[PDB]
Parts: sequence; C-alpha cells; structure tokens
Amino acid sequence: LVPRGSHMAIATINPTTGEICQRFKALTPAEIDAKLAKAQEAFQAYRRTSFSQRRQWLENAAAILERDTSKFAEIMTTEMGKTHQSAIAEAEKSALVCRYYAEHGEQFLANEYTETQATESYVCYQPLGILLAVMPWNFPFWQVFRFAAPALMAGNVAVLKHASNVPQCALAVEAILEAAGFPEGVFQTLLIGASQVEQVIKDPRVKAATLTGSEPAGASLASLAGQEIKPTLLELGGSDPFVVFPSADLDEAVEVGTVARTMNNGQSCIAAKRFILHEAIAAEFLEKLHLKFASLKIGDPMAPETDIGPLATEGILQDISRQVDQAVAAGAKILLGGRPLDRAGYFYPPTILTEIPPGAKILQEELFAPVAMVFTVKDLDQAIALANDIPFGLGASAWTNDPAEQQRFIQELDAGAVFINGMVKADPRLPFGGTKRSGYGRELGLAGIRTFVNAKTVWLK
Amino acid sequence: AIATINPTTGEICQRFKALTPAEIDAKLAKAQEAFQAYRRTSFSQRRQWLENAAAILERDTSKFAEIMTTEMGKTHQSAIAEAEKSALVCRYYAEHGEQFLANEYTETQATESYVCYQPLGILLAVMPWNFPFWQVFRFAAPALMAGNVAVLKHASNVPQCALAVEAILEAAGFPEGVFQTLLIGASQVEQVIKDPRVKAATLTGSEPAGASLASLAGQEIKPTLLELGGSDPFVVFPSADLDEAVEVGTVARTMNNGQSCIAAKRFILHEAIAAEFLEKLHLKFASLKIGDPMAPETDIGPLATEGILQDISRQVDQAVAAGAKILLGGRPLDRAGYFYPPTILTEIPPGAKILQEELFAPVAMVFTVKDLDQAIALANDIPFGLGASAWTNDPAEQQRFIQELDAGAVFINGMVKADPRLPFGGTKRSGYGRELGLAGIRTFVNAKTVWLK
Repeated sequence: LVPRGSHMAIATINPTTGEICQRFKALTPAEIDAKLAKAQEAFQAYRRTSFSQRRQWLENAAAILERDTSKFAEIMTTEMGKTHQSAIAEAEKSALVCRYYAEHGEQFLANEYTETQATESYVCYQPLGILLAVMPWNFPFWQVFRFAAPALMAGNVAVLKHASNVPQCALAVEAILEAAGFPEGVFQTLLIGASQVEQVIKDPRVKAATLTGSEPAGASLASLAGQEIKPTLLELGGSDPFVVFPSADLDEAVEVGTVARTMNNGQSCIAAKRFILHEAIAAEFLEKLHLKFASLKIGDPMAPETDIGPLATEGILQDISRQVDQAVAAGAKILLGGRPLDRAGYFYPPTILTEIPPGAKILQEELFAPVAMVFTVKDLDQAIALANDIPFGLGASAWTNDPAEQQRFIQELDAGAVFINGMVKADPRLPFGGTKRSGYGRELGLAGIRTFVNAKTVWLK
Repeated sequence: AIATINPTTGEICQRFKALTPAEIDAKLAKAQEAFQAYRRTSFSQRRQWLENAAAILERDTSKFAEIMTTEMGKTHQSAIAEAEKSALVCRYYAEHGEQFLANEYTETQATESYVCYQPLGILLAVMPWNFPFWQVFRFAAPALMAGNVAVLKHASNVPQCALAVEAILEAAGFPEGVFQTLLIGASQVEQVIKDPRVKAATLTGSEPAGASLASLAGQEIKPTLLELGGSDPFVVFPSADLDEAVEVGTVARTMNNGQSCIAAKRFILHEAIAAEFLEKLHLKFASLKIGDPMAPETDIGPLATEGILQDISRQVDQAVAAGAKILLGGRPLDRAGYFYPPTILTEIPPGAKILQEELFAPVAMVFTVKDLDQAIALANDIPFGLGASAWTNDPAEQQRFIQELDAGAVFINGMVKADPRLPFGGTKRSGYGRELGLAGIRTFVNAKTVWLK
C-alpha cells in the first residue's frame, strides 16, 4: 500500500470522531473528458423532453427525498457534522424546491411576446447545454437541489463538483436523480479536486458555471470562466448584521438571533454574525444572549437534544481559532467561549466577542462558526454605517416596529436581502443572492430558472 | 494611442493626452460622490433629463453624424440614423424605466414580501468604435434611469464621439459626475475595474478585450455583460422571396462598411436556389458606390483604421492561398484612405482558418447546402452566436430554424436588428447577458429580496 494524491484528496472524515470512514479516487483527465462526452450526448436528447416528463421526474425526486430523509440526513451528519434534526429539514427543503420548479417552471419559461411591426416577435427561453456546479459542504443537499431542480426543468444537463469532504452526499444526489428517472448523463457527479475544476470550465462543451462557497474558489472560477466568455453565478460568504433597535420585541430578537448565529453550527453564509445593538436596548440584549448561548447543548449531532455539533473539518476549526485568538490579542473581550473544547472531534463552543477595537482584522472577516461579534450604536446612521462597513453583502436583519426606521433599513442596508423582524431565510418562492463580495446573480423564484437559458429574441416578418 | 485619424484621408486630425492614474482616481472619487445624490433623484427628474438628451440628439443629428463619419468612416446617412436610434433608446427608458423597476410582490406568510430594484453604483462601460453613439446610449439610458453613475472607456480612435456623449448628458441636465468619459488606453481599464468603487462592468467589442475585462471582473467578484463579435449565418431556402433576400442580405453584409457584429457574414444557400441567388448577389455588390462617406451617394466608405484593413487583407490573402475563390474584390483599392471593396469568397476548403473568423469588412462567404440538417449544422459550426437570419415561407422550416439555430437572436425573412423594445445579446463566444427591453435596465441593479414580519 501506497498513499497517492489521487486517493487522498476526497474522503468521508467524521468530524464528531475525527475518524476517516471512507476514501475515494479522483477522476483522471481522460475520465473527466468522457463524463462530458456523455453529458453532451444526453443533452441532445434531454432538451427534447417535455415539461411533463421533467415535471414527472422532479416529482419523483421529491418523493425519494421525503421517503428516505433520515437516511440522507445521517449521511449529512456523518460527513459534515450538522445536527440530524436540521439535516432532516434540509432534505425536506430539497424536496420543496424540486416541487417548486415542477409546478412553476414551464410557466416561467413560456414565450413572452412584444408587439412590433413583426408578424411575430417574442423572447423564448432555451437551455444553454452543460452547466458546471461547484458546491459547498455546508448545505450539501439543499444547495445542490436548488441549483439542479431549475436547471433540469429548463432542459440543461449538469456536472457537479462537490466539496471534497461530502463525497457521499454528492453520490447520493446523482443516485437520487437517476432513481427518479432522469436519464443517465443528465446529472453527473465529478469526484474531483478543486485544481481539476480548471479542466471542466475550459472544456468547450461546458457553457456556464455556478459556485456557492468562498472568495478564493469563486474568484478562481469566475476569472477562468470570464477568460473563456462563459457566464457565472456566485453566492459567497456574508457578514450579515443583525441590528436591534428600541421598539423591537427583544425576547424574540434574542431567540431568533441565537438560532440565526448557531444553526448549522454557525456555518452559514446567512448567519447573524455581527449583532449591532442600539445603546438603550443593549445591556439587556447582550446579557439575554449570553444566557441563551450558554444554554446550548454541545455534543453528538446524532443526538436529538444536541444544539451544536462539531465544525465540519479541522481546517475550519483552526480558521476560527486563529481568527479569535488574533482578535483577543488585538484587545477584544471574550464574553463567553473563545477556545476549542478539550475533546474528540472538531468542537468549538458558542462564543461572544465584545468591545472589539477599531482596526481589528476580524471586523472584515467571515466567522464560519458559532461566534458572534457584538457592537453598540447611538443612532440609525451609525447602524447602517457599521452594517455596511464590510466587503460582503448577502443578508441583513433589523428589528424595529417603527415604520420609518423599517423603510430606512430596507433602503439603505447594502445587502441582497433584508428581513425586518425576522432572520434571513432562503425561500424558493423568492430570488436570493449577493451583492459586493458576496457575489452576483440570483437563484430561486423566477430568476433561478432564467439564469442559465438563452433568452433568444425572435422576429418573424 | 488616443487620436482622431480620418479614415478617408489617412491623416491625423487631433491628439489627446490619456489620464494619469491619479486623474482616474479623482474621477472615481467624483463619481462616488455624485452617486450618493444621483440615487436620490426621482424617476420624474431622470425622465426629464433623459428626454432632454433625446432632444439634443434629434436636434443636432447632422453635426454628431459628422463627428462619427470623420472619426470612423461610416456614411453620413447611417450616422444620422445612429444618432436617431440613440435618441429612441433614451425615450424608451424614459417611458418604461420606472415601471420596469417597480416592486414585484409575491404572497408569503410575510406581511410584505417583495423584490425591489436598487442601483449598484459606479459602472464601467467599455465601448467600441463601430457604433460609437448607439452603443453608449443603449447602455447609458437604462443605467442612468436605474440610478447608477457610469464611467466610459471608449475606443481610442473615437475620442471626439466619447467627449460629445459626456457633453450631451451634462447639457441635458444630468449632474456633473453622473456620466464621465475617460480618455484612457486599454491597459488602464484594469485600474478601473479593480477599484472597489466600481461595482460591475460592460463591454461591447472583441474577444481579446472582453476576455481580459471579464477575467479581471471575475477575480474581483464583479458581474459583467459582454457583447462580442459574430459570424451570423444568412440562410436562404427555396421558398424564399429571393429578390428581397438579395437586397436585404446586401444591406446586412454591407452596412457600416461591413463592420457590424450582426452583419450577415456567412450566406448559406440551398442548392436549388444557390446559382440564382449567388449571381444576383454578385451583381449587387459589383455596382455599390465606393467613396467619401460624407457624400450621400456613397454606399461604401472606408474601414475605420489601418489595422482593420490589414486584418481583412491578411485574412482574405490567407484564405485564397488555402484554395478559396474570389468571385469579386479581394484587394484593397489603390487610393487614399482605408478602402476595401465589397468582396465575395466561395469554395472555401474545409479546415481553413477563415471559416472560424469574424470578417469585419464587406466580405461575404457563400456556401451551398443540400438540406435543413446540413444548413443548421453549418450555421452553428462557429465559436460565435450573436444573430441568425433565415429566409423561408414554409412554417415548419421556420420553426426548425427558430428552434435549432444557436444564436441570441433569430430573424425569419428579415435581417437581424437590435430594437430597443426587445432584448439583445449573444451566446457562446459572442457573450452573455442582455441589453434593451426589460433586461437592459435590470442588468445593473441589486434585485433585493425584502421580507417583513
């Protein structure tokens, strides 16, 4: 036996126990070439299917997700550490988005007509061809279905590169779609490393790409896609603010803030990361939040009662460890947590940072872990100024029952989404995506299915 | 680098100093400041200022037309038409822009859930020389109606058009700094795209510039829109009104002296009409008037630069040495300016480079095909896909063409034109995204989801 780079890049490593459970071989270039030939060929046939066949197959996928939610949930929890209960919910949402596009997708892609001197003039909507989807470990089913439901309803085929630490999830999605009846080659999972994504985008059969994840990989992909004249959609990190003002129901703010910071063990792009508290309401909020964080159960994510599993990988653990030690050293005050736990697996406790000095690195950084930054402010202008004083701009949440402050937050928060008296969620009925360094384009709603079609203008004399 | 060189006489009519990196920066500083205020203006203010710009265009079409003709060589009549269209697109977004940006509500368990449309901020536009007014207003009208500010990097050979556009917009009443023109070289675009104040960019042009712009935009996590070249098929099948097809195909190959991204460049002829059509096409091209583009009788003026003439000379020399046949033209004329004649090439060998190239000159490639399958196969046998035109009165053939041609646009019994009322853009190596129609003004905005408990 000999460890080879090929066999060592992709694995299931259970973050609860640290143990390597199973390893996989990455595809060769040749093998990749052949998957793409296969996709190109399935595309010629798949684009001729009817919305009926596609709706039928998508419905079938939804039913398989619902039947086996616990099985799929366990795969998620085993590979990347989320609570089993939240992983069951992610399977149910994955089914939901499949149903959303089965129901709306034909109508979303109908001809739109415009009166001109032409006998007929309209835009119609046609599949691009092979699409590449580069997806993250943190919502390993949901992110894949919210991309794949609309892309397949539109008539495209797709090749998925998943995060190298959720290969079982990735294989599970390929298998789900095959079992639902989508023809072989329509959706294929590529067991490949991040360096191999270059070969896929530069392949002439690949028309467009989408990436959800972080800046390094997103910059890489969109750069290369650009150089090849291929369109991308990017959803990257956030540092969403969670802004609390005097007229807010603080108890509910506290409950929802805690959930929004800690769900998925803090590893969400739309987590409440930076709590921005009005000075009147602040003492009371900070303390109530401290106490809730302190009540969270940290433990085995397979256990129903667990609120906080381990972080997903070792790397992820060192990131947040360094980011935090660094801030403490620059003078930041730990109200709670702030140290990895003395135990098996990649555990990091719920943590709260206060009195962060101006100039600290961490003000501009994404904390992908259950670690809240807290700030006090005098007025609405300071709150906007601080909320927007980041490179990112995905989501934002503000708590107030003053209609004027509500419209101000709605207008002036530089984010792709703004929730008022609620935590930012993604809901298939509505578009969703970033601004600034959080990315561009929109998934879900109408936009989700228009994103990768040729909007072909037609003019018949 | 940055100069007016009249392509009719080959001579330098005036020079311009490019900005320094410090001068660029200060323009960006000033765009940011103007954005903070411009974004608070009402649609009614913007509609008035847009309407003023249309009136300034319609009023001086002639004068602006001369600047275009003098700088880049199109016929004065067609410059006049470009100025009128530039005005049209302005009135279009002034009429529809507010409604196009209205909140769209969607019922949920929110009290209020909806999407609104907010300006992104500073936009960089990188425009080409071949439609130097139209390509800028097409981009600017929607962008300004949405509340963005813009900086424009125009082509180095049309600096006067570039300054006139800026001046038109200040004269119409858009506040200083809402639209600024930047006299800068291609290598300086990087500075601009990399500046954190610049939010998104757009480029109409060629692939080398588009690839570079979109590559750097990607690295910076910034969206772009690209409209690049094409090698549009013009496909003629046996039920076509042949005479119309010839008159219109000639226009489509020949307008703007063949320097159009949506010119008909590859004529694809069914064998049952090939001979008739080809002879007629041959006769039409042979008698077009080549000349001073200021003179109204002129059909064909010169190409816009020495390089453009060299490129097409090279490309045709190269194809002829490979075995292609010249039915007509195929050499630069011997007279002052950058004149290349209406030219037709036939019997091009398989594997010849030119089959894959964009011919930015009035040079037609002609092909004979046996059937619909084969016509579509060739229509699409290129790296581009902007437009496609097909001529036929069998409604089944019409639908096959509409469905299977790989283009951003398909016209049946007509030439491809960009109409402000409908979207327009490319696929494949022609680009992505859409200008005009509703898409035009949605491209450079934050589609913000709003959720109220």
